[PDB]
Amino acid sequence: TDDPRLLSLFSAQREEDADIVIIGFPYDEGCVRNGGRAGAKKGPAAFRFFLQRLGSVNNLELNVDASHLKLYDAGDITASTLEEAHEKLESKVFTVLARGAFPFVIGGGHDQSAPNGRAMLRAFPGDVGVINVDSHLDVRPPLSDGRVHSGTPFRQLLEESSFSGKRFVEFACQGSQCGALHAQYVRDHQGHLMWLSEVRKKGAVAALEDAFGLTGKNTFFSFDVDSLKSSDMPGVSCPAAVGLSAQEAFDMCFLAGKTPTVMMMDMSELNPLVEEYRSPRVAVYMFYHFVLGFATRP
Amino acid sequence: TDDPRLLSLFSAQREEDADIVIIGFPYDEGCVRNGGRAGAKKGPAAFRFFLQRLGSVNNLELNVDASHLKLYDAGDITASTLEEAHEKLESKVFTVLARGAFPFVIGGGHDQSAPNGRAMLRAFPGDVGVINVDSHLDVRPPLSDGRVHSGTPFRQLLEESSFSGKRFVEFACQGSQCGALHAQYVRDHQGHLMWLSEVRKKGAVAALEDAFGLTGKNTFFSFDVDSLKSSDMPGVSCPAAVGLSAQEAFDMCFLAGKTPTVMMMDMSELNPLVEEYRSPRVAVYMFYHFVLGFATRP
Amino acid sequence: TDDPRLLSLFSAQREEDADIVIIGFPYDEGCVRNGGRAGAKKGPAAFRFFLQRLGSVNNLELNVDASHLKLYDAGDITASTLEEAHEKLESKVFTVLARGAFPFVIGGGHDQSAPNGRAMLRAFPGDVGVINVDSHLDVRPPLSDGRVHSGTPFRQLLEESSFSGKRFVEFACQGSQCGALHAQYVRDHQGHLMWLSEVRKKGAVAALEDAFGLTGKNTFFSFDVDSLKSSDMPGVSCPAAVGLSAQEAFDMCFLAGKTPTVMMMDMSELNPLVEEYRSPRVAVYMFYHFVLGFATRP
Ligand SMILES: [Mn+2]
Ligand SMILES: [Mn+2]
Ligand SMILES: [Mn+2]
Ligand SMILES: [Mn+2]
Ligand SMILES: [Mn+2]
Ligand SMILES: [Mn+2]
Repeated sequence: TDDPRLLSLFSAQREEDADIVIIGFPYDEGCVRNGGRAGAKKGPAAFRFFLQRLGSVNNLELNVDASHLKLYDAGDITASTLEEAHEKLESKVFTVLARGAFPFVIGGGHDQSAPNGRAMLRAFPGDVGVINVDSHLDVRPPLSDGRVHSGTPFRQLLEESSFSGKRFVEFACQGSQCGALHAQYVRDHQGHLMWLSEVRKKGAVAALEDAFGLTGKNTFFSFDVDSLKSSDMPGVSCPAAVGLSAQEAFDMCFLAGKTPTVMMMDMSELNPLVEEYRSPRVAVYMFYHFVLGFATRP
Repeated sequence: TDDPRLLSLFSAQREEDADIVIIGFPYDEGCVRNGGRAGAKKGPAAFRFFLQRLGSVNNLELNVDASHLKLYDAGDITASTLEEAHEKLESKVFTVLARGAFPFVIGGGHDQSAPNGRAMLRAFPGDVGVINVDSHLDVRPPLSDGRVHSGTPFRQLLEESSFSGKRFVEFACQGSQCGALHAQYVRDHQGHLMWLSEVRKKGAVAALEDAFGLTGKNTFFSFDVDSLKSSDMPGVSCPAAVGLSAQEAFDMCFLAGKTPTVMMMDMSELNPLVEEYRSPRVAVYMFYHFVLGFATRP
Repeated sequence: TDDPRLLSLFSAQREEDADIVIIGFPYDEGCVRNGGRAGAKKGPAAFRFFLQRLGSVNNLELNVDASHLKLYDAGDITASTLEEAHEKLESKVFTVLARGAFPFVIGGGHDQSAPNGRAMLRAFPGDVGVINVDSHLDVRPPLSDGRVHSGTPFRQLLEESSFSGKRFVEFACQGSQCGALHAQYVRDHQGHLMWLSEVRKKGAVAALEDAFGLTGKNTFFSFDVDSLKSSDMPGVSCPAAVGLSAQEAFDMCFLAGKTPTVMMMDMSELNPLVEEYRSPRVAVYMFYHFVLGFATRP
């Protein structure tokens, strides 16, 4: 009515006409394999519910009007197996990238970041950066019989010959939850560990600016919502005791939105089975702040 | 026993003998009409439950003894319809005001602020100020067939010929939740928008002091508890992702209590159906801090 | 596997070989007597569940490796009555103390602090300090017929002829929840009240350093988890509206761990019946930070 919100930006009767394309990845098998609580497969549905409801397109507090932006919802990736789902996701994200549009993928388990990253490495050969905003490092080895999971995505991206580890940042990781062997693996690959305490000392936005300085061009902004403290964000498989505040997350997403080198974003681990109302709202508000930032891109 | 609390201040065998009169407004129809989650009609009952239990009358941390104050509970406004409830509420609040006592009204939906404001405009003709502490602006148009709701109260107060909009402050409003047309309406009426980010930058108490400077004499302190972050205050119809902390709310209520130009207060949107224990406790602690501040008035 | 955590430190096939001994006190009768919500008797079980799961032994964010430490779980104190449970607890804690090891007692209600303190007063005659980290003072009188409870433990320790009250600190107590008569009793005994607002002004670690300066040698670090804000720590009998953050608690426990004069610790009021997942995790992370600090002791 007299209060236009995100829903209103879905004007693009055709996908190729949209600045931003939302893709859903409703799988949590990766999570279960990594010993996590099931439920993240309901993330895309919960995200969509509040997507229809939240976020003033013209925000007079930040003074950003996102009216001119065109969003499109490409629906969910559908497949018979997780492994087939990954392939279709990678293929889909690539095509959006290839024609210069911005894919935003709502999961679902963090395993989605492997295919998403692969789509990046193909769209921008030898020139990709990646930041993982996560309380965890997610460079865990695969299952004994080779199966991937919510904890392996950045092991398989660091194993990519075309990817420079100097351009990988683990952001807001927590020492109480990250093993020395996994930190060692990241650092040995020249990756950067920006611990939660360091982010908090610098300020989250300032720290993220530093991170983006390291990631450089063609950055994949990968956000695991279990990097947020569970007081603000309880609805995840691995709820954090300490972590980023909702405001820090909003501010970070806004920065990512305005940063022209950020070429795609995913958001993983939203788990409506754990908490179904407050948390999906935070997730949608995070995307909302990204949208506002993106609205300021030249 | 050896630990006197708020309950003990209810010594006034007669209402006219009390410094502060609590009035309950157990209605949430306004909320439902504004598309909100039902439940706020249980606010007064939940507030009363903890009112019997909380708040040391002599607080050695703040060094304020509220022993001398007399409180009285006038019970709930009872009526057959919301619209009749409003009239009785306005009439009741006026009489408390007219004899120089302080009415505190616990709701219930924020629609109560319309009658409460009217009672103010009558008690202090042409000389009223009003602050709305709210994540939302609440200047929404009425329903298509004229019905009021939890989102219209300040549209109907700004429409009052005796009220100066230069003396209206929307405090801790959130740009992600406030439409440009509603901000426009407030500003066009010379009202003041103090966004959450501005309150946080200044500090909540300092910002509230600034607000009171603008509201001036005969201020109505209207508090929508959905201005608090839902980590602290989950039990409301529209839970906030970001917002005021419990401590900021306590500090603000204490300031309002000590500020002699603050002539009445209401508290709206408490919803025990959403969360029944933590949230009513916060509401009672907010009133408690107001009481302590009031105890320091000359 | 390739990620060793607290569980791995339980190598000591014999108790006397451990640096730190965990003792469980699964009783909440003290709580119920003090008018509290039952459930804290499940604390030790919930604490143990996450003890098996959390806390990287080598923490690269703090740069502390706790690999060298040996922990042992002595199980629960078992008895037919609360009063017999207290005696066995005191006896057990004393023996651990007497041979120079560190007892950590997970409750259970805060009444455990009476026997724990007595074990201290015996192990270090006339030379004990005590800090109570608690939103409440816990110097309440016994029941009319003499029965103790979760609110009396520090009344019975201040009544100890061998204990100097100048070396007792009530840390992070809240004026809204502490009666003037109880504050009076503490101060009259030369005890120190460090209100939450003062702790927050100074910073929690700095304030705790000050407290330890007052407690001196042979300090008993007694932590009531209801000193934490219920946004972070909801699973307690008396949830706090405001209070210490999880991070402040972690930081405080780390300091206690590294402070050589801290000779034992207890943790009380964890109530899985109120909230069963987030809160026990916080409790285990608190112990985890203590362990890390202890790992740095000369
Ligand atoms: Mn994670
Ligand atoms: Mn992850
Ligand atoms: Mn509101
Ligand atoms: Mn409102
Ligand atoms: Mn306590
Ligand atoms: Mn206690």
